[PDB]
Amino acid sequence: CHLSDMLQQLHSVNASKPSERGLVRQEEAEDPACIPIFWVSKWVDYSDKYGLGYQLCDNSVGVLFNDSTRLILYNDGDSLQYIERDGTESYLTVSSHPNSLMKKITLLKYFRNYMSEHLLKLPYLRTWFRTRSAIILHLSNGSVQINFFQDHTKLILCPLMAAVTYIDEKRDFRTYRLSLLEEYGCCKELASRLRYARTMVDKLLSS
Repeated sequence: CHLSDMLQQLHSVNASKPSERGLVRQEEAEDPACIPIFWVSKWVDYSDKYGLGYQLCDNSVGVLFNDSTRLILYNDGDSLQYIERDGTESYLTVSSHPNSLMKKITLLKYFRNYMSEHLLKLPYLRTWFRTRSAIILHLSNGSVQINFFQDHTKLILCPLMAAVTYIDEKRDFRTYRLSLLEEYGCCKELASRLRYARTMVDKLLSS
């Protein structure tokens, strides 16, 4: 996928100014085929010398550690992917009891347990950061997801299908083709989030 493609998809929709229209026909911009399969349903920020733990919507879990390593637990509850700092991927099982990785497995079980019990609502978490408005979550498959704190509104940007999922204040899950947003327009809310999203993708590109 790519952030560059995303930035342009957002510039292009934001340039269309989709909320400044007589008739907005947002429903007409929905495309069931862009409905994403993966997104982050849960996250825990323990970036104080542990890291960021998360759960995808298929109940897999992952954590991006502070040492820039990542450990991914598939939803079978056993299959691990471990990604070294340098990008090198190995596959193991929790049950195999790999001693070099027990501390991180334990942190992952901590995150997983915490998330099952205390939060509601394979690509891994490439980068994230926070901004007082949102957490921004960039998956390895190119998706970026911005969760807004005040609202609990969420955007799942999917650059392979030039698409966006927006989760309303009402928990409505609606998927749009960005170019269809250009044609048909959308509400001030979505438009304003896509504006924010674009600045967020600059920040992801910047690093």
